[PDB]
Amino acid sequence: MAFPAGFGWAAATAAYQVEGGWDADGKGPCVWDTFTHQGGERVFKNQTGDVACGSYTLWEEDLKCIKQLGLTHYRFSLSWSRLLPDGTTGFINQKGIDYYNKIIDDLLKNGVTPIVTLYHFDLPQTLEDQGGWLSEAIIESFDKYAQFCFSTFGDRVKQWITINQANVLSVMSYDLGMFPPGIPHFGTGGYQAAHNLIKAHARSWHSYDSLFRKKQKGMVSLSLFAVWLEPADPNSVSDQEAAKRAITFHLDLFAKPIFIDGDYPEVVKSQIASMSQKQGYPSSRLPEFTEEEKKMIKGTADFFAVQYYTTRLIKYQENKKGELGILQDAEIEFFPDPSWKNVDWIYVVPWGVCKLLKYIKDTYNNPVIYITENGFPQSDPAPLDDTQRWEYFRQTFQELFKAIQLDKVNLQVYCAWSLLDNFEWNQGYSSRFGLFHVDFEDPARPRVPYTSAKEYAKIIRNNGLE
Ligand SMILES: O=[N+]([O-])c1ccc(O[C@@H]2O[C@H](CO)[C@@H](O)[C@H](O)[C@H]2O)cc1
Ligand SMILES: CCCCCCCC/C=C/CCCCCCCC(=O)O
Ligand SMILES: CCCCCCCCCCCCCCCC(=O)O
Ligand SMILES: CCCCCCCCCCCCCCCC(=O)O
Ligand SMILES: *[C@H]1O[C@H](CO)[C@@H](O)[C@H](O)[C@H]1O
Ligand SMILES: [Mg+2]
Ligand SMILES: [Mg+2]
Repeated sequence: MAFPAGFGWAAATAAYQVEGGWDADGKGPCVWDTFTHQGGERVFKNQTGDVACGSYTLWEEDLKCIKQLGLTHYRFSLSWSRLLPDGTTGFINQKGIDYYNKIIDDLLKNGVTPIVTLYHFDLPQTLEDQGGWLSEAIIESFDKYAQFCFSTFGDRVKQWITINQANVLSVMSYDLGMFPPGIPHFGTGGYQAAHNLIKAHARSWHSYDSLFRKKQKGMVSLSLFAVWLEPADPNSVSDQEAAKRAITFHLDLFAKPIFIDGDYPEVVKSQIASMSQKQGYPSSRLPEFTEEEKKMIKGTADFFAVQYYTTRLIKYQENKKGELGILQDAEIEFFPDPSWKNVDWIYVVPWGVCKLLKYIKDTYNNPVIYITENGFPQSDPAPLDDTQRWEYFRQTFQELFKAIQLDKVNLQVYCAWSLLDNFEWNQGYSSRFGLFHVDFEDPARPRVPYTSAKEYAKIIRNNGLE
């Protein structure tokens, strides 16, 4: 199984998950600083990202890890609150700029291509206090931050992700309220946030296109989470339609407007409008894009950035009583096949990624695809000789080769989540996704390879597997 010459082999981190230095060098608070400091068991053992992997202090150690893997690409994110403590360019933290410039320069001198994310679940607290993604004001704040990032780093950075996993963010932060600001708004908050996230992405893309592209010649996208979905009963038409409709709801809701025509999928619009009307709302809970907005949003992605971990089965579930929520709007229930293995919510279903990549090829006119996340967690404490986990990786890579060679999918980058064991949001340090083990009890935060790191380096070196 030889991959295309020039295939990108990457690993990923995110600012709040690895950096620490949460209040170092003038850095402003982000929503996770506030959230984790409030405790109340919203996070495993009230843990925080105050220190995390200490990557703000120990970049050199991450670089060693990157070099040892032989990565061709490295995905990391910029901390908005580190660069602009209040969210705005009224005050620019030069130490923040110097830090990210050092990363970029170090990567490039070692032949590693940076894949840089502007924003990864970590809004400056000030901007959340002004309504976060539920308010229209954030669109301009994000655009200006994007312009600042392009101007500062765009002479060396050519692959950009504007917003990490916008679909999950809208649900977790604003619908379920599992993430900060932590207020549930079942069936309203997610859609209101999604509408603004899509517009802010589009605004930032046009800023890049109109102001930076001619000079810088890079490309810009946003990353999206995708769970592959199959009908629970394969002979049930209602289950067959429900599985397709649930893909449309979680993935195409964002991808269609941005990649196709600047509007939501029709089934999303009709389901939500119809439910909202019977529920007694004067408007659909899904905010409409104006005609000017559709025109702005259409064609605002230079490649398809997707994130895959798992698959689920889907059964139709009629919302007879008009219950409020996204699952109820979609009229679906999800669950795994009892025969599947799992580690946490990650049920190991490798053929899920092949099916997904085929779906993207067929639905989004054969785009360039970067898989910016894929991986497997281990429970803490985790064995260094992680042979079982590595087996799940190998199986996944066989499916990637299959998608490329059989389905002719234009997959160009595979990126493992994560380079490092890190702060796994509400799970804290109890869920270990890293190719490198990190000791969170030792003040030096030493990195040590898992077997997966060694085996993944072999894959990269051979540009494939047997
Ligand atoms: O909140 N409510 O009062 C309320 C809401 C919905 C309702 O009917 C349901 O409407 C859905 C969308 O139109 C149909 O897909 C479904 O088949 C039907 O059972 C009845 C009452
Ligand atoms: C803990 C389980 C998480 C594992 C990921 C699987 C998620 C399954 C969701 C199916 C997509 C259905 C489309 C509607 C989105 C609803 C999102 C939500 O509010 O929960
Ligand atoms: C509001 C519009 C968004 C449409 C719904 C998108 C749903 C995205 C899928 C949610 C999966 C959550 C992943 C986290 C899994 C976990 O670790 O618990
Ligand atoms: C949550 C109660 C608010 C007090 C009621 C005044 C606001 C009425 C207008 C909103 C109508 C939609 C209510 C949701 C109905 C439902 O989910 O079934
Ligand atoms: C992608 O998924 C990983 C694992 O859940 C998470 O830690 C990242 O922050 C997210 O972008
Ligand atoms: Mg709403
Ligand atoms: Mg990404």
